[PDB]
Amino acid sequence: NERIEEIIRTTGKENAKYLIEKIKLHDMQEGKCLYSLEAIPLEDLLNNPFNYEVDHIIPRSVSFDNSFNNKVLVKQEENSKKGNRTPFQYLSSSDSKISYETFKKHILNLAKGKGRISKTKKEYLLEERDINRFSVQKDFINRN
Amino acid sequence: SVKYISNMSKQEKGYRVYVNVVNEDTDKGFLFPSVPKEVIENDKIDELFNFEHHKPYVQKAKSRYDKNGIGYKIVQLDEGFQKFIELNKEKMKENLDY
Ligand code: NI
Ligand code: NI
Ligand code: NI
Ligand code: NI
Ligand code: NI
Ligand code: NI
Ligand code: NI
Ligand code: NI
Ligand code: NI
Ligand code: NI
Ligand code: NI
Repeated sequence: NERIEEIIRTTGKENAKYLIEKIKLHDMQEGKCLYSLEAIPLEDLLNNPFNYEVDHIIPRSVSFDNSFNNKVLVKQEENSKKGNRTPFQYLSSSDSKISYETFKKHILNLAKGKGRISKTKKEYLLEERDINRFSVQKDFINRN
Repeated sequence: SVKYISNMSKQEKGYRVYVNVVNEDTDKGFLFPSVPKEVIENDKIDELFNFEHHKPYVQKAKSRYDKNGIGYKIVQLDEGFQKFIELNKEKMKENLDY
């Protein structure tokens, strides 16, 4: 909160109005794009915010989750390449820049070790079932 | 149609395998979460689609099938899993895949 507050003061309330959600996700992710594990410098996010998008971890078609637990800040190209897949389906592909094993190790440390992310977000990111299956979509609807 | 082994990851009891089936204009990606070690180490590619996989992710066929986004060398399925492991063993070690 203090780091976000310092960012708002230096950036100005006008620029803080439109990018506060991306700034919060950037702070939550320690400046990292979660799908590529590449650095997102704060100055580039503030100057070129359109190069970074808010991806929904599990597609809302299946998840019905528009909360912060289902949102991550990623590079524009990573959001494009992922499509309507889970991170597991995307990172196991040939379209990803990092392995799912590297991704999983980072996510587990981000949740258990650093506590930066919620338990709900961690389970979204490490979802390894086929979200296109009848049974899996049923489980997502029934968890509500 | 050409089938490529695009990604692999060694697990405790098997291998995670990703295969892209490419024809003239379509790429169909098959995610095999768990393939038994015995099938992998013996290059029993004819048994690969006997095992559970996610529904294929369908996208436009790529203009090039050389290396995946991680940097692993993509091999054709008929060349065998051992070929993929031989060419990418060191890189897979650095990405926690071996
Ligand atoms: Ni914006
Ligand atoms: Ni907000
Ligand atoms: Ni700055
Ligand atoms: Ni959808
Ligand atoms: Ni919704
Ligand atoms: Ni969260
Ligand atoms: Ni947790
Ligand atoms: Ni079933
Ligand atoms: Ni083939
Ligand atoms: Ni099946
Ligand atoms: Ni290439």
